[PDB]
Parts: sequence; C-alpha cells; structure tokens
Amino acid sequence: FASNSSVLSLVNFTVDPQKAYLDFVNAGGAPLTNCVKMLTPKTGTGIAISVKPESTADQETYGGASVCLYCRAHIEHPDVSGVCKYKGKFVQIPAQCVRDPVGFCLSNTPCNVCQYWIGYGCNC
Amino acid sequence: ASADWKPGHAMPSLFKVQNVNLERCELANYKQSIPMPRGVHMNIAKYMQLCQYLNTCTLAVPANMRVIHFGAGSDKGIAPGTSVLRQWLPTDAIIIDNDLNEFVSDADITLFGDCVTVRVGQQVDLVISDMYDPTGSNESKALFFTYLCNLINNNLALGGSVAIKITEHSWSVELYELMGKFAWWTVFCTNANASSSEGFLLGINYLGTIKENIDGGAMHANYIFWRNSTPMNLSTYSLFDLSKFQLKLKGTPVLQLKESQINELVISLLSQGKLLIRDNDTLSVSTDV
Ligand SMILES: [Zn+2]
Ligand SMILES: [Zn+2]
Repeated sequence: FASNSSVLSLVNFTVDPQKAYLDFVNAGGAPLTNCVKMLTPKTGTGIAISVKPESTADQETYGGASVCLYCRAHIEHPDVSGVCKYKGKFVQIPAQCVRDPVGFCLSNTPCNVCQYWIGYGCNC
Repeated sequence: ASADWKPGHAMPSLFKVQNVNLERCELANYKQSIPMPRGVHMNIAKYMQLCQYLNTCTLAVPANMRVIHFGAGSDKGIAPGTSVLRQWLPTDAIIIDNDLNEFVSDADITLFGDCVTVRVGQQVDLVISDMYDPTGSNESKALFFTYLCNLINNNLALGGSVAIKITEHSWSVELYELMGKFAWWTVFCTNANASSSEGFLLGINYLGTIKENIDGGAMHANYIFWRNSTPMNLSTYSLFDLSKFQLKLKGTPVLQLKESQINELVISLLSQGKLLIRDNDTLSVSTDV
C-alpha cells in the first residue's frame, strides 16, 4: 500500500539499506509486499537463484527484481559487479518464509559451490 | 466443461465472416472477478494463459529471440507479465519492455516513457502489447495504435508474430486490417479475464503481404458480436498443470533474403512457423529524443 512506499522511502535515509530493512521488519514493521510470485510446477531442483523457476514443493518462486531491495527502492546495488544477482532471474524462497521474501534474501546467502541457500537446502 | 480447462477462447471463423452493425458489448458476467490462486497477481494468470494459447500457435522461436513488451508496468511499479514472459521464453531470448512510468522488471532492457520513445533499430520476432489508455459512439482509436501499426509494417521480422490487447473501446481499424498480412490471426480472450471485453489480437507469422482483405471496422463489430454470443466462464483451470508451460525450443532459423528471392517455398516456411527473415546481427533498441 502506502506502506511499501514508506519502508522503501526509509531505506533511502540510510547508509546501510540491508540493515535498515532488516531492523525495520525485526521491530514489527510491515514487510515489503507486491513481490511477483509465480505459478510453477513444484518439481524444480530447488536452488536459490535460477534462470527458470525451480521451486520444490516446500518453496515458492518469485520474479527476481521484485524481491531485490535495491531494485524495488531504486538505489545502488552493493555488488562490486554493479549487476544485480536477482534481476532477470527467479529466486526460490522457503514456503515458511513467504511473508517477507525481501527480508529473507537480505538475511541469507546461496552456497558458493552448491548454489542452494545455506541452511535451506545446502548440504555442503 | 472442456473450455474451462482451456487457457481461453479464440474468435472462430464463424464470426469472422459475419456482417453486422457494431453493438454495445454486454457480457453476462460483469464486475464478477476471479480469485487469484495463491495471492498471485491477476496479470500472472492473464499472461500465462496468453502464453499457453501461443504455445498452440506456429510461433517462430529462434536462438536470441527478440521480444518487445509494451505496457509492461502494472500493479503499482512492477511487471508480472514480463516475469511470465521470462518464465515462458527460451533462456537466451531478449526481452525489452516499456511503459509510461517507472517500474522494476526482469526484462533485459527496460525503457520508460511513451512507446513512441522506443526506437527499434532492428526487426523483432514477437511483440506483446498490453497498452491501454484510460480515456459518445465507438470509433476507431489512434493513440499508440499508430505506433504499433507502423512497427508491424517496418520493424517486425517476416515470420514474426504479435499479440496486442484491445477492448470494446480501445481498438483500431488499421490494426485489424494488418492482421490480413499474417499467415493466420484471431482474437484471444483469456479465461482469467473472460468477464471483460478485453481480447488479444493475434497475428501469427508475418508475411509482409495481404493474404486476407479485412474490413477493420466490420471485424470489430464481428468481435463484439462474438463476445455477445459466447458464454465464457471465469477460470484458471488451465494453470493447474504447468508441466508443459515453457515455449518449445524450436531452433527456428533466421535468414536474410531480398524481397525478389521470397518465393513459394519461403512463404510456405514462414506460414508454417519454420522460418524468420531479418538481420542476424546483435540487437539494439534505444530511447529516442
Ligand atoms: Zn536488484
Ligand atoms: Zn552447498
């Protein structure tokens, strides 16, 4: 609603947007909504970030740009690359976490060798 | 109720050949909206059903497929339709999208502003438009339709296709008549939005030459007559099984040919979805001034 605009405005008033967002939702703030949830056959491999949807039966798949804080808030991406790791791809979120997909992605990292989420699929 | 398991309804030749006055569109289901499975944007269901219907068409699907998507902004600042296209298309397809105001998108290239500011330097393979302007008797509209008609005549590969949203009041004589320059055409109405006069005007496999002489004003009257005659139930049953949703990886060849070389064999391959004619260079689509 106007609350999406609110938290997206807030992360412009800070030098650490990741921390601003997480501290905001951890203090009871409304998570960002209007993320682009896809419909998928839940028969994917289950990796974190993928060129096509890859949700298992325990996951949901989102359009990548819509769950990226930096894309949603039109602010600079932190990556040395400058290129977003999500935009143009799909991001799998554990089904128990769909209430705040952006907060999940800010709080977790795909395995570097394995490409599953650490703690949510990575067996390395 | 087989039709409710289909992605939507396509205008049959039974109504294409009619000869009727333009009437008001009166649909039995009006203001009735469909619940969205899983809290998903309605445009997810609408674009997926459009894609499922295009899966039954002889689309050309080359490597590095060139797709432009107009009217891609929706739901306050996002682009679910573009994400559906990314889910549907080959991983090496290029998606360029565009809308008036800012939005965030999974396209390869996103251009803000009027569609007239989108400068297509080289011909494309597939055009999707959801452009619709919110603004007494129902005459052919102009608006972005002038731009789209010019695009079909100039910036569309032979063998390429278009899917262009129209409604009872948002439509163009000239665009219907350009459907006569494709191997096949229809109007497709998703089951997800079946209570609206919305339809997607589909031109499949552009031939660059008149195959069917169409009276555009008469054909819109036929489209409304069809909608007024045809029960359609809101439904997303077709999305219940997505195991074959992705566009087939056809490897459609891209050839450069002079107009003088386009003979019976080439027209036949174009018309079957087996060939594109356009440049095979690297694509460039920019913003004009
Ligand atoms: Zn991003
Ligand atoms: Zn791992």
